[PDB]
Amino acid sequence: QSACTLQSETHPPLTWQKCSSGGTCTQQTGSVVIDANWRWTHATNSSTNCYDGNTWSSTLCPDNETCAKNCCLDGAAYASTYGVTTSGNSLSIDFVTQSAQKNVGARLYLMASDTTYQEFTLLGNEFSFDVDVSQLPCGLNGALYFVSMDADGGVSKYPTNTAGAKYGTGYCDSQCPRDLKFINGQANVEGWEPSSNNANTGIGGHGSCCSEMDIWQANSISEALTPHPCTTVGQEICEGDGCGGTYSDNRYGGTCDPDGCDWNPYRLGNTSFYGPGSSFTLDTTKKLTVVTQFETSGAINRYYVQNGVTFQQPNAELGSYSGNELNDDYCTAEEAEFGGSSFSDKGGLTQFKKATSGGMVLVMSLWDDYYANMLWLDSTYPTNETSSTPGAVRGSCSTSSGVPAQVESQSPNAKVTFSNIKFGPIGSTGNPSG
Amino acid sequence: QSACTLQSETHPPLTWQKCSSGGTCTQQTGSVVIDANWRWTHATNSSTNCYDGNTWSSTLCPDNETCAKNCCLDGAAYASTYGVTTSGNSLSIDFVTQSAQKNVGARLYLMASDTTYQEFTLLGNEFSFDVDVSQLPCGLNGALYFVSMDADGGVSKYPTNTAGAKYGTGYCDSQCPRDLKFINGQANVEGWEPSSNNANTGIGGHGSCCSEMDIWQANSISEALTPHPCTTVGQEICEGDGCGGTYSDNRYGGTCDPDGCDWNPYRLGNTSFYGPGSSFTLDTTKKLTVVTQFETSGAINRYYVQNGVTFQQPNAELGSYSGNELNDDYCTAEEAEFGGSSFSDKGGLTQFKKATSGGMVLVMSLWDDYYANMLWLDSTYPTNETSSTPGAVRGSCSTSSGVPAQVESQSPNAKVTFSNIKFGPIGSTGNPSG
Ligand SMILES: O[C@@H]1[C@@H](O)[C@H](O[C@@H]2CO[C@@H](O[C@@H]3CO[C@@H](O[C@@H]4CO[C@@H](O)[C@H](O)[C@H]4O)[C@H](O)[C@H]3O)[C@H](O)[C@H]2O)OC[C@H]1O
Ligand SMILES: O[C@@H]1[C@@H](O)[C@H](O[C@@H]2CO[C@@H](O[C@@H]3CO[C@@H](O[C@@H]4CO[C@@H](O)[C@H](O)[C@H]4O)[C@H](O)[C@H]3O)[C@H](O)[C@H]2O)OC[C@H]1O
Ligand SMILES: O=C[C@H](O)[C@@H](O)[C@@H](CO)O[C@@H]1OC[C@@H](O)[C@H](O)[C@H]1O
Ligand SMILES: O=C[C@H](O)[C@@H](O)[C@@H](CO)O[C@@H]1OC[C@@H](O)[C@H](O)[C@H]1O
Ligand SMILES: *[C@@H]1O[C@H](CO)[C@@H](O)[C@H](O)[C@H]1NC(C)=O
Ligand SMILES: *[C@@H]1O[C@H](CO)[C@@H](O)[C@H](O)[C@H]1NC(C)=O
Ligand SMILES: [Co+2]
Repeated sequence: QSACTLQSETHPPLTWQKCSSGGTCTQQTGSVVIDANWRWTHATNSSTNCYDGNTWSSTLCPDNETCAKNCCLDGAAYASTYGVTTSGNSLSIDFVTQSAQKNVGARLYLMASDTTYQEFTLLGNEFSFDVDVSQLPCGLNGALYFVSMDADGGVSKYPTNTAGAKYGTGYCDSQCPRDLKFINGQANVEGWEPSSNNANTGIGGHGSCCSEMDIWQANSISEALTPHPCTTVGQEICEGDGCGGTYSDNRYGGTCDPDGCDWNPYRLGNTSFYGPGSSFTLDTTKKLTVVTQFETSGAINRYYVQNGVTFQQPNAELGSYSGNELNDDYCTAEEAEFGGSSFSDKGGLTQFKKATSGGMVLVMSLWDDYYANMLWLDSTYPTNETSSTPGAVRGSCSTSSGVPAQVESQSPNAKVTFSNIKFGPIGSTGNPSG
Repeated sequence: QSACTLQSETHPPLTWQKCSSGGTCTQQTGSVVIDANWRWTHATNSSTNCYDGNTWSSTLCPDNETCAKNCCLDGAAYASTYGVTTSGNSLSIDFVTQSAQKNVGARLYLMASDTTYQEFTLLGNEFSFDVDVSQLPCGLNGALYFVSMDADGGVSKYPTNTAGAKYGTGYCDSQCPRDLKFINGQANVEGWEPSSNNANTGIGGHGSCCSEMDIWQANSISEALTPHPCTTVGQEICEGDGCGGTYSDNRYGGTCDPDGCDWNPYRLGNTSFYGPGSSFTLDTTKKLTVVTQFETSGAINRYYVQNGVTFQQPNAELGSYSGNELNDDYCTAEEAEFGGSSFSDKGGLTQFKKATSGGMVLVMSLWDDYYANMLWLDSTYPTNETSSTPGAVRGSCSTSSGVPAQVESQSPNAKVTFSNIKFGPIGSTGNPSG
């Protein structure tokens, strides 16, 4: 797609700290951009929609190539349309925003310039942020994560994409998502099937795969840390059910691991660690700091800070594994005890290290789940299982929770706030901000 | 040996903090005891010495058994004889103390009661302490380390030792030291050879081996972190040159690894990290905090704090290894690049994990080196090598430094102060003291 300018595009600024082994941190100035899927897509020459509700214009978009030629992405009114605001080092995303139309959530990328994404090399480094999850009930996910996207959003590879990172193009993740409207500078109208339960979305014939580091998928009830390897590290198109992932009839046929090696303290047995109020180690009614360390071995370490008190990731015992580090032994024990082979089939932490050794783009999002109602994060899943099935229970939310239309109606003012991002060598991010 | 009471034995008190995963720390009250080798050893029935200068009474001690029957260890005047003092959570050790006689340094163990050593299970935990090394020049070593000693100092196994932990019996380490005067409830007079350069010491026919975790061997110039595995984890007697270690003609014949997998940031190439004054990352003219984390994988992580600024162990590149974690890959790369097979021959970090999974006793000492002048810690070693030999240079001290008689004459008021010991689960020791 190209870019149009019937609505101006001004990325909300966001600062963050880059820290050094020598003990100082210095402020960096970036901004955030909303993903292309949230945007108005219209004809280059008029205000006629190329995509409307959950279907495409059959005349503007008779095939993927003609559609991309005929159509552009336009600018975003971040606060009034999307409920996205920033102030200094803080970003807030509202759940439901009512303007001329209803908008649900947002997916945002950190920019290095008006036209390029910021790339972070995670290996050997740590990433710290503060989060307020107090306004996130069952069924919602405020997510902070990394994906192996191109810095230009795909422009250099696919010259029919001239919109680029400035318009939030080029997304990929470990689900090989097929709900994207443009992939590789072409539309995704071929094979499009409108969602049966979502007025605004559908599933197309192609998907967009890449490595995904889920630092944070969470609400006030549950939180998870999950690496997802793929056999191709960076962004790559896939076709139909060969994509695998959430959007395909077959979840596992493809190049990415859509399950990951997840660490959810509640799932692992510590049901007292994270939740609302003072009965929990970390009280989710209050802001908390989350620090994630990517050691050169490929293992991942985690600690939290709240009210100046530090907590390592809680210890877990699973099969022969005992510890608090997300390493080969954990991931192997997890597959053995909870089931599955997707993570190992895709090369596990060894393959994942290829992603963290390269650049990844920072994503911050707020979403509800039209496929599984977020039950995999905060409930019992699948819902017929009980607590006697190892790993079935992931949080205390009812298996009836998270119906999108219900949570959108009952909790439209839900929100997440991410702030005080700091990044640098392991051991450096707790030093004074600059 | 038995215990006598011509001089009273009052262990200087020392407090330390035990911290919990839940974020609180509580004060523990212990004390310190001086190692038996520093004590007066005399006949049970009189004040006649069993050991004097560097030789034994040939009448009281004609063989190891008769000697142990005839002889006792007596009490220690900690400050006036040994220059050992405590105050709250702080312990100081002076280098040379002049009383009726000259004393050099001390080796001390943390006690749980008047009659038992405190045992620490390191695996899954971290150990934090503060240290002032400002008064330690080239050739000296203020050491804080752990060894796999019995809690009773050997009494239960060797009933002819009735003195016990109260009199600092039962030492062992990864050198299988043969300078000990009593081992396994018998003297070490059989095969005794007085040191050619030390008026107070010698080498006997038996030695005392066990696993050794050198958290801290250091002065104002250099510091090293070193695990030493043994094929028998706990205390075990050895015979003659079969002992191996520093005290034997053959260094490597035995059950322990006397070299270890050492991590010295200077040796690894960062000559700016640790030293006196503001040209160094850590300024050794000032107190610093040293934190050492024993992850369940068997790897060891390290960070430092000075003036509220945190520094991870600096990154090192050695062969194919890159990182700041002391792990299997580091130790293997170290042997490949610097030479040697002792660490791996004895089972490496896997074998070492058997020590940290069990109890170990905390040792704090101050010493000069009558065998190699501490050159292995702070100089170029061996001394014919140059900086073109990988790993030869370990600090900036001259290869002429550390002659014991010289440093004892020039720097008798050298001292080390260890303080604010805190111990608990990984991630817990930076929380408020109780
Ligand atoms: O001037 C008017 C334009 O502003 C208006 O633009 C519309 C803005 O909203 C667009 O709908 C978005 C589409 O994305 C939805 O989010 C989905 C959530 O799940 C994700 O998996 C999925 O990928 C996302 O697509 C979002 O909730 C919703 O608001 C709409 O399509 C635009 O047309 O158009 C009319 C102009 O007059
Ligand atoms: O009442 C008098 C007693 O106090 C006096 O006791 C003497 C106290 O000093 C003893 O000499 C010690 C022996 O250990 C030396 O340290 C060595 C350092 O290197 C280590 O490897 C080695 O293992 C240690 O042994 C220490 O510097 C030195 O002071 C002496 O043997 C006692 O006799 O005895 C006379 C009474 O009248
Ligand atoms: O691991 C989770 C999964 O691979 C990703 O698809 C997930 C990460 O949070 O991404 C969200 O997918 C749904 C979409 O609505 C939202 O914008 C994404 O952040
Ligand atoms: O790793 C070093 C070696 O294995 C140990 O012998 C060393 C640890 O610092 O121990 C010292 O050995 C010499 C003695 O004079 C001193 O008391 C010990 O702490
Ligand atoms: C030494 O280590 C410190 C702390 O990691 C680092 O800041 C410094 O750049 C390093 N210097 C060299 C020369 O490697
Ligand atoms: C949960 O984790 C916290 C922090 O490590 C710990 O203090 C607490 O004892 C754990 N509780 C349970 C039930 O495992
Ligand atoms: Co590790």
